[PDB]
Amino acid sequence: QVQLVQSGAEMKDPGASVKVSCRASGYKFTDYYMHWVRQAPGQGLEWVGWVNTNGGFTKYGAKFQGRVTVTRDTSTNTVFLELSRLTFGDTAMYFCARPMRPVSHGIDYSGLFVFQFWGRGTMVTVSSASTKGPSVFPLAPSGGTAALGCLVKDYFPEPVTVSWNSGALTSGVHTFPAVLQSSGLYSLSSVVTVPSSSLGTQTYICNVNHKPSNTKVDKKVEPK
Amino acid sequence: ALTQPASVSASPGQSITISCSGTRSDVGGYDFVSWYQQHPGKVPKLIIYEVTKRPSGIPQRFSGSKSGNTASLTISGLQADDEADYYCCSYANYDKLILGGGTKLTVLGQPKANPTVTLFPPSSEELQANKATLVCLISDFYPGAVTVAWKADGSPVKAGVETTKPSKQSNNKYAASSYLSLTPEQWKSHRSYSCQVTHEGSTVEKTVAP
Repeated sequence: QVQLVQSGAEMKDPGASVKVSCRASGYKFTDYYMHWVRQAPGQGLEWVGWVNTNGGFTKYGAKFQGRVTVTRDTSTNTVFLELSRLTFGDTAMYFCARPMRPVSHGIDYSGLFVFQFWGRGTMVTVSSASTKGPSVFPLAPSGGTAALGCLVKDYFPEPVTVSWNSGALTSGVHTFPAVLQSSGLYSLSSVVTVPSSSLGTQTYICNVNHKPSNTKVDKKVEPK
Repeated sequence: ALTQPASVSASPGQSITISCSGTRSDVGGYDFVSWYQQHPGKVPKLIIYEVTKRPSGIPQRFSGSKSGNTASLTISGLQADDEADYYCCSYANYDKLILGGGTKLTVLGQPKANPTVTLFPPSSEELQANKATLVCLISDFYPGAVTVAWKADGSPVKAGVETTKPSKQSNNKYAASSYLSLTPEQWKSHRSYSCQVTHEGSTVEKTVAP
């Protein structure tokens, strides 16, 4: 019967601000605090802060001091999370979560220190206002196997395709998901596991294509 | 803030235990440890609180304990649906909540496979552009989760690291990658850099130098 309903995903420029909403129902609103918990893509849960809905008192996590402001509207049972001066590091799912019991002020705070009911989360994506082509660097090789590859560094936006030897080479090829970096740019690598004995006689070339920047690169990857 | 293993696994019907190590300021100082289950792409779910208690609806085969600065979650009678990421959480001095980095629980489909690790040096092409990236490749492993720790001449490096979520290879084993950003001066000046990879059944540390 407890429900927490959050506003929709947001896309923002660096430096912008955003306000996420969380609508509570199925309990007496001011009897409970509300938490905000975030999760950057592929990362762990992080506590952002709490608000006492009775009165509005707030506390924030260490890395979230200042650029985060949590409020509520008791007349509409709504809790808000505002993020100002957005950075690429702020890209994350933001969840509101209700603790399990009212706090007894000056007596018992045990009720506060859990996330019992969760909203579905609101994605905030801080997106690079740019197009950059990648630099392509060889990953030089050297159980009878060896790995080699190409590092496709600092590009935006997605995607980048990578083939090997004009598509001829498939076995042992692995192309990773891109990593979002603090700069707002992506990097990825593509590797291939090959017989060690093929090094120095077989030729390995990665074919990289980043269409948004019209970057097409064929990089020969030679042993050290 | 709290330390958990990257992954744990076992067969259907068996049991696993997930550790959560902290300090006197948090896990060791209070009985305010909670655990959360997150099924892929779903909302986290409270499963344990106050070290040992369970909210309503969570079966008895989920249990929690603590000894000193380490809390543990134990799940017995493992089922396929238990496959999920698990996070521990604790109150900490002062007026904060801190969480572990998460643990992937795999209900084994196949026997475990040890990772093979390759550490690539910066290329001369990157170096001549006044930059340097070490690339740690982790290949052919199962269950699909690892911890990657970077070291400079034996000591920890936390700045300039990015790591991919494990991905699935064509041959259905798992791979991961990690990237350490350095200056060319750091690369040329240290005796060595290393990538240390911790997987469920083995640890591998690879070292590279100019």
